[PDB]
Amino acid sequence: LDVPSSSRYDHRIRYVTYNPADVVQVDTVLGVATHIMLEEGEQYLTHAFGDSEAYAFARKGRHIFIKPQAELANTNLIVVTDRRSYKFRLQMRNDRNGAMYELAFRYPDTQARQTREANARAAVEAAFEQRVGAYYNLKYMMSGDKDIAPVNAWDDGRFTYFKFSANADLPSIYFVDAEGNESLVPRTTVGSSNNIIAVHKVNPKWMIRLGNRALAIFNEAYDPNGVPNDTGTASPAVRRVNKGGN
Amino acid sequence: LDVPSSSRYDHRIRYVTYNPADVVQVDTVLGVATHIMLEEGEQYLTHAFGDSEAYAFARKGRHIFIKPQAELANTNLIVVTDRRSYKFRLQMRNDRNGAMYELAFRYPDTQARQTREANARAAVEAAFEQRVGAYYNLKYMMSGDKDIAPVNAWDDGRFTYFKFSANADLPSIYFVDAEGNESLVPRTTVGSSNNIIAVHKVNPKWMIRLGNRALAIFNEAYDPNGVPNDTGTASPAVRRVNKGGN
Amino acid sequence: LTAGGGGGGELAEKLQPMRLSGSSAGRLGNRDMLITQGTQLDCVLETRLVTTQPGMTTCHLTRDVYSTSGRVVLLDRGSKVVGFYQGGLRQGQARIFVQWSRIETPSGVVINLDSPGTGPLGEAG
Amino acid sequence: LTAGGGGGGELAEKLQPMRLSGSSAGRLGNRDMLITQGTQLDCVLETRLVTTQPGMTTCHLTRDVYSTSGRVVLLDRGSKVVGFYQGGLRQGQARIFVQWSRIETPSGVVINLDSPGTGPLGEAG
Amino acid sequence: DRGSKVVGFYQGGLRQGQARIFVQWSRIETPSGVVINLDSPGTGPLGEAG
Amino acid sequence: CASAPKPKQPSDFNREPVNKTVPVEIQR
Repeated sequence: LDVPSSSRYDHRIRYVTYNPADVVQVDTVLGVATHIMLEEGEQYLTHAFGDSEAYAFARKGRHIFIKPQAELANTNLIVVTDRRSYKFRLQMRNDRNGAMYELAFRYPDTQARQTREANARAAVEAAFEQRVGAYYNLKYMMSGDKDIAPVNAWDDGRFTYFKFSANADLPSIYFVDAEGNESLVPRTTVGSSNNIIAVHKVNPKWMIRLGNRALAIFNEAYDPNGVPNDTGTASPAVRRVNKGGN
Repeated sequence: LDVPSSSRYDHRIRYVTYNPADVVQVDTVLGVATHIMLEEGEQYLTHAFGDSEAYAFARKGRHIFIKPQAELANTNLIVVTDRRSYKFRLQMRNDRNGAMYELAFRYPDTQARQTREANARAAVEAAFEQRVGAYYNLKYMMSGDKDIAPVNAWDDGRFTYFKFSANADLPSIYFVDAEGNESLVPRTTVGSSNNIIAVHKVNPKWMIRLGNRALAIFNEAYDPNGVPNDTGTASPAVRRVNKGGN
Repeated sequence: LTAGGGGGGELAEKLQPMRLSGSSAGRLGNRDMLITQGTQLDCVLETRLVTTQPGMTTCHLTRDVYSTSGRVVLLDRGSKVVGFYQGGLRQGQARIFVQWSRIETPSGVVINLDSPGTGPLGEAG
Repeated sequence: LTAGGGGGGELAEKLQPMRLSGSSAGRLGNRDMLITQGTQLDCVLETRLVTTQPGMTTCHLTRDVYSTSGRVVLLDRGSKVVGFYQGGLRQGQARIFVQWSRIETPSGVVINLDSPGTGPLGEAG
Repeated sequence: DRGSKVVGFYQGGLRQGQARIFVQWSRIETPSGVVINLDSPGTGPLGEAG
Repeated sequence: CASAPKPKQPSDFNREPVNKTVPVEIQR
């Protein structure tokens, strides 16, 4: 028999932690409405009263209001939703003291969850901003149009970066195979001033185009080996785990 | 219990800061009106009474109205809405004194946010006008149909300005690429008398056209590096934040 | 819980007047954070384009597209724009009309514009 | 056992206004678990393609598909993509249009993407 | 104010023999933010239609 | 007999290193 525990401002607000194998004691005092609040998005199925007429019931979504309406209101409520089955022991109090106005069901499992992913997200963001333990290549040569010339180009072994000054237009970046044909690669833009365009590969030969001006970039320190990406992310500090289960 | 404080102006108007974990001690009297104001845009879900008949309930949106209509009307009001829940201990005062007319709760977060935004706007609407610490170029050649020629042209490193006299038409200004192709550039008219046309770029060669007379502008001190746009605005003193959050 | 004559029809109708309604000037909401019709987006095309089958396009902006007041950067350079066409061509036509459904920014701002695509100088298609 | 006026029609009609609805900027929910429109999935074809009869295709990716934030692998290289085509060609055409149905990461991720197949350079069909 | 911007559309193309195109205009934007949506046909340098 | 023009193929003579200076975000 779980006893609701009151808040430290008033005794009329009480909290109770759920239990599948225990019923809830509610001492209903005369003349008050009691608010029972379900889980967010709890789907209502059915109730059951020890006396339909000793108590007045009204529901909206996950909200319940109960009120004494007959003498000697001492019965039980078994309200069942999709997820569980609440059990309330409705005992009417005689001296109309010690009312409850809302009852709360904190679920320790759900609170434990909510705490977890917040800490996890903080850790993930911290790990990403750590960005330590990498090598950087700068053996890059360029040929052709220099008016689309990036100011710096490099690679961290997984991504290739180009940097353009403030006054130039950001061109399109193209991937060259060994044969000489071009093709598409996904690109993303990063930086304080969006002046770095990053592509998702390291390749010996890059081609840059803008209208009818074409520029070629040679990666002259190509690493066929590269660093394998076991962690499943852009940084070796974070894994990628399967939530979906099944 | 949360017992409000009367206004220094009048005792009939009382304020108390909303706290979900407490009840509101409301002392109604006979023959007076009580006004309850929700937070703006609060969608009413349901309410409940310790007595459906002791008081009378009137709602127009977020305005709630409760009057006694029977003696010994000491019950509780639980109006739950989308945003929060309210608990009033309707205790009737028999001496026809200490009447209350309105209760409006304090939502500290909302008012707190609203206080700061005005400060931000006021500061911004002066930071823009500050506008100090920029380098002005003045090396500009012109050639072509000289009748259209602006009286003064210069650039700040981010925007290029053209000033036309009051007696001249405002021509169309075009951005030139390397090969000589002409392309559009967004433009904005500024200045006290709309005699200054500003373009959103800096470039070596500008082409000015009007009707069928065309003038060419060559920049003689074009800087590839420029000044980076790390603030995200026209100013180095105003930042742009992603308030959309999500 | 809860308590509760007209003859000469030809010159008649050619004299039928034509009335154009009035107009009133409005004002914009906040110029620092709006982009008006007719403002120029200058993106560089990524995907090569063939009109034999209906497909989609893709282009990246090349300039910070400032606000109508010319004070706030509302679309960062390198933003990414998706657009499509259809229907193919008809004889003699040497242009195709392409429509850009959605832009997407580096910082995650997504605004849904439905604008025509133009050549380097604004001509249709 | 159990219980229980209108005149000047042509000059008027050609002067009817075209009023275009405004648009508002939303925002993406999570830029790490989301692939924006227009991102390039660069797979390699498995089966030889003949358009004489309507059938299905199959291709496998060749690069890890990173999230738009560029921080998460969302589709492991070697993921399997099924697609199909139908109807054949009309005279003079030189490309057939294929729709991709589904992608499968070896780790059991299945997502239904419907997007148009493209050539090496993103050209339609 | 001079230097304001005006946006407008056209459609339909031409037919044989015609040598001008009828372009309508829809909106005008002042520098200081005044918008009024005049709907008036556009004219060449000497007012001829289209 | 006539087909799509190939895009401009850049000249292969002016081959220079791209990084005249060490890039900054490397913290170098």
